[PDB]
Amino acid sequence: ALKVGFWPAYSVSEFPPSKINSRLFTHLYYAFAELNAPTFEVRVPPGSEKTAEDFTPTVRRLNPSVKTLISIGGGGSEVRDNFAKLNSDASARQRFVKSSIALARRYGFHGLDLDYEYPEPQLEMENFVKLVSELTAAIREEARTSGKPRLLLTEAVYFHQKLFPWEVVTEYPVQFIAAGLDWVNVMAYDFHGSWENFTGAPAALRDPSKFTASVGIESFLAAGMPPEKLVLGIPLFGRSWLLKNNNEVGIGAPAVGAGPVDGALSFSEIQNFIRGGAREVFDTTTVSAYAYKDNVWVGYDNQQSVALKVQYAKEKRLGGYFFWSVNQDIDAILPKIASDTWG
Ligand SMILES: CC(=O)N[C@H]1[C@H](O[C@H]2[C@@H](O)[C@@H](NC(C)=O)[C@H](O[C@H]3[C@H](O)[C@H]4N=C(N(C)C)O[C@H]4[C@@H]3CO)O[C@@H]2CO)O[C@H](CO)[C@@H](O)[C@H]1O
Repeated sequence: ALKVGFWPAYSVSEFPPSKINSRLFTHLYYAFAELNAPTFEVRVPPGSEKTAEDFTPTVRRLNPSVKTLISIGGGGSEVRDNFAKLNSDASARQRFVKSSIALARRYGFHGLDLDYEYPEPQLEMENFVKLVSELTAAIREEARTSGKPRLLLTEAVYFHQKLFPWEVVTEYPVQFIAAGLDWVNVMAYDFHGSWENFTGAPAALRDPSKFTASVGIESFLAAGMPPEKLVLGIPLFGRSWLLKNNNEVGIGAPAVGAGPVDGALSFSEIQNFIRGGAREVFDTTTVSAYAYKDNVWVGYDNQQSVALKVQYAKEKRLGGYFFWSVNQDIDAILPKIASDTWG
């Protein structure tokens, strides 16, 4: 059972790695190493070398069995642009592969992760295939020469197997992925947010809508992905809106922009929101929660919806679950219920 957490280096001042409850995880990811175009000598952001080095020893002090991976990239457009430039250039791909493996060993990580959002259109999938095939081979070669177990290799994927389900330009090659990677982290959230002028469940497990975690998972399984290669993503943040009218507070209510903070609110801040007078509602239709006060509305996962999602993952025979990102639940409320549920 994979119990995965992502720790983002940006959060180091307020949430250093020592604050992670690593007893609740099997694998903890450092986010992110940078691609470092144009050389593509992959590296942690200069100035964070000590934080990167200390990450794994620190988290293992509370749970020595926990393993770590370093994630390369991130969800931004600059990262996507850099992957697209990288993957078209065979020499650059070689530099990336060599440097990424050396990076993981340098800092004591047990694996590598690619966060490329997303390998589309078709040309970009084709070139990403070249990168990942070369990386898989180099990982196996390094295990042979070094004598150590091979580095784990994972990647972030869109919630759905098709890019995109409403207009298919390419799709994740599941047999390829299952052969070359240990698992994929399915980003089964961010379906709805302040970019829409109505409230919704940002990470709905299901809906009687096609943008749901279950529909996405179904698509990977239908394509032939071994269930154990799928790790279900669960957010530790909510998406927030400003309401058009304070007496329209349910799902589908009209909205007029992003709520705090610029449309995203950590679970810990949502707990504060509720303690400060917001009303929490569990929505059984979507398997999600929302909370509102005056003109602010936030959709998120709570103790009930997380337990239901984790049991869903168990019933669908998935490899496990992941949380993005662990700094957003400072008391580790949701990681605790998730771990208890799978156990
Ligand atoms: C470089 C930069 O923009 N730094 C920002 C920093 O950006 C963060 C946040 O915007 C994250 N958002 C939330 C709601 O947590 C964002 O998370 C993305 C991530 O990139 C993707 N990768 C995954 N994986 C599971 C691998 O999930 C997604 C998530 C969720 O959509 O990540 C970016 C950096 O990539 O934000 C901080 C604080 O706002 C800011 O100070 C600055 O450092």
